[PDB]
Amino acid sequence: EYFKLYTDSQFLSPYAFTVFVGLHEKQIPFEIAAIDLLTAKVPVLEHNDFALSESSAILEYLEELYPDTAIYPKDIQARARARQIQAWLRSDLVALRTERPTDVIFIQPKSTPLSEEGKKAAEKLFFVAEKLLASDAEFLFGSWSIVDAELALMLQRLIQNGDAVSERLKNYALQQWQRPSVQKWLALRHKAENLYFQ
Amino acid sequence: EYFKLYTDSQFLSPYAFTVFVGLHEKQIPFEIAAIDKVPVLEHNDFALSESSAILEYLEELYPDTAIYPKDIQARARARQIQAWLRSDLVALRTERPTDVIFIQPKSTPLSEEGKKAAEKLFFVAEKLLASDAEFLFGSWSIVDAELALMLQRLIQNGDAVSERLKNYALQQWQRPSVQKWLALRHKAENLYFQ
Repeated sequence: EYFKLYTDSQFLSPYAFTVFVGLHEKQIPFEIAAIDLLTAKVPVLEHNDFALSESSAILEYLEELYPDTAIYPKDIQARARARQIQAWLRSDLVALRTERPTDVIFIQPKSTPLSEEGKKAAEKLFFVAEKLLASDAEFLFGSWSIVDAELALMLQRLIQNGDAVSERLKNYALQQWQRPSVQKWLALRHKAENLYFQ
Repeated sequence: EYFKLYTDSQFLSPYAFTVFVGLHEKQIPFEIAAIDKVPVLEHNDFALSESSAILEYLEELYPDTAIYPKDIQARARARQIQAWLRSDLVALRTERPTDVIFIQPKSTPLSEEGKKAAEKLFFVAEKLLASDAEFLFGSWSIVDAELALMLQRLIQNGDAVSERLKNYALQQWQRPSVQKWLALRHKAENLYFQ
C-alpha cells in the first residue's frame, strides 16, 4: 500500500533504473525520491515499515509479493538462466562497468579507449548476448523479462560511447530502450533534475 | 536425480563453497569435479552458474528443505546481505583472498580502504547479530556460512576482530557442512594430482 524508491540524485544508477523498470512493469504504484552521495547504497525500496536494498534482492521481493505479474521467465530453467545472467552482469564485466560508467549513456562519451581488460569484458559480453539471442530473438527468454532491460543498459555503455558493437546487438539494445517503462525512466531523469535542483 | 558441482582445482572459491554447503544442508547427493567461472551446477541436462542463481534454483526444486528464512521480509534481508557480500567489501576480498583461510596468512598490513571495508562488515554483522543470536535470522541459513567465511578472511589472517564475531564465525565454521569442505581440499590432493 506504500512503496517508495530511493535513487541517486543524478539518476545515473543502473540498479535504481532496474527496480524502477520492475515496478512499472508490475504496475505497482510507488513514490520516488533522491539522495546525494543495513543499506549501503541506492537503490533502497521502502514498503511500509520495511526498507530493503540491493536490486536483485528487491526484485525477488517484488516477485514474491506479486507472483502473477512475473518479470522473470515462467519455466524454472529459463528463470535460473535469467538469474544467472543478472548475477553475471552485476558482478562480472568489472573493467567494462569501470571504464564505461553510465555517465557515457546519459551525459557524454569517454575519449579513453578500452583497456585490455576492458576489451576482454566487452567481447565476453558480446559472446554471451549473441549466444542467448541466436535465431534473431526479440527478447532473451521468449517474452520480455527484466534481464532484457539490464542487458540493454550494459550494451548501451558501449553503444552510446561509440565503441564497436555488432549490428544485431544494436538493434536488440535500441528496441529494448524503446520499451515504455524504460522510456519513462529517461523522461523522469530530465524532469526530476529540473525540480530537485533549486 | 543427477547433480554435479564444478569447483576450482584448489578449492578456494567462496561461491563453490557456498553451493557445496547448501547442497549438503539440503542433503542433495551430488558428485564433485574440480576445474583448473566456477561454480557450475549440472543437473541432468541443465548446466547453471553463479552461486546465488544456483541456490535459488535448488530452493525451487526442494522447497521443503529451505536454507532461507521462512518470513518474506527476513528472506529479503537475507538476499540483500548475500548480494552485498558478493559485490561490496571490494578492498577486503582483494587484500584478504580466501588463500588466507585455507592455505597461508598474508603479512601485508591492510590498505586504508581495506580497513574501511572491514569496518562496514563489523558494523553490519553486529547489527544483525543482536543480543545473543546464534544465527543471523534465528535458524541457520546459507547467509550464515557466507558471512562466516567473509569474517574468516580476517580472523584466519590474524587481523583484529571483535570476540563477539569470532564466536559466531567459529560456531558457523564447526558446522558439518563447512567441515566436509575443509576435508575435501586435502583429500583432493592425493587424488586429482597424479
